[PDB]
Amino acid sequence: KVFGRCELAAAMKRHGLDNYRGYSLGNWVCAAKFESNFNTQATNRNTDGSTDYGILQINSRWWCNDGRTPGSRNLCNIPCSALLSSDITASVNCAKKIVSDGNGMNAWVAWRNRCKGTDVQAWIRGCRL
Ligand SMILES: [Cl-]
Ligand SMILES: [Cl-]
Ligand code: NA
Repeated sequence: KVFGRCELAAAMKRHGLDNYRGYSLGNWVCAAKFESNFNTQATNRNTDGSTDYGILQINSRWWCNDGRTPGSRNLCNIPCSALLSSDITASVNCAKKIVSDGNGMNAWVAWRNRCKGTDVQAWIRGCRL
């Protein structure tokens, strides 16, 4: 599923990401834009052989199982394919564990490089929330 901007904002808010660990909703929308272009089916292979999955490009080295990332963990206790669902529940629940792990949203490379420190409120401007 390719979400619209305000449609994703609403879904993330319902699932409890607005201000989760102090990260306002626009941070999460911005991260999703630059990680996946709002496409739940996005996948991207990394040099190390791990893969990033879904709307927030959650990586198989630590967070999910894809059966093809040797030595990896599955800290969210989910198949990586669950992160590709049109329902963002699994991705949100896993993102909550990631962002709680010490480094906050810096875990998301595109967030750090493209969202952090910017006017992220722009991402939710005009949305009915
Ligand atoms: Cl594996
Ligand atoms: Cl933080
Ligand atoms: Na894994």
